[PDB]
Amino acid sequence: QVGIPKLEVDHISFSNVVSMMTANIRTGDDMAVERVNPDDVRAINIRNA
Amino acid sequence: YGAAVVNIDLNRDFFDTATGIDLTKGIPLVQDLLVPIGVTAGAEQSAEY
Repeated sequence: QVGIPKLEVDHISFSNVVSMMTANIRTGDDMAVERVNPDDVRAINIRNA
Repeated sequence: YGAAVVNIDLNRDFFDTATGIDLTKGIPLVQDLLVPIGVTAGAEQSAEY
């Protein structure tokens, strides 16, 4: 037979497998971007969606 | 003798600074006449021609 899901029944199980990251996900290498503005405001194409 | 190159320029003596023209670059150039709006500083320069 297959193993019954723990949540499926009313017993309490005090040992469980818990998935976890090996080390902190916040490595401090936050994403940064080169925004580069339009050269001329009048030239901008608002049109077409 | 030894004249390396001979060009035909617009005459500075006629198109004086009193005309607003500056011919040192080989083209007439007048500051603050026609001039684009909505552009970064120094984008005005070509319009001087």
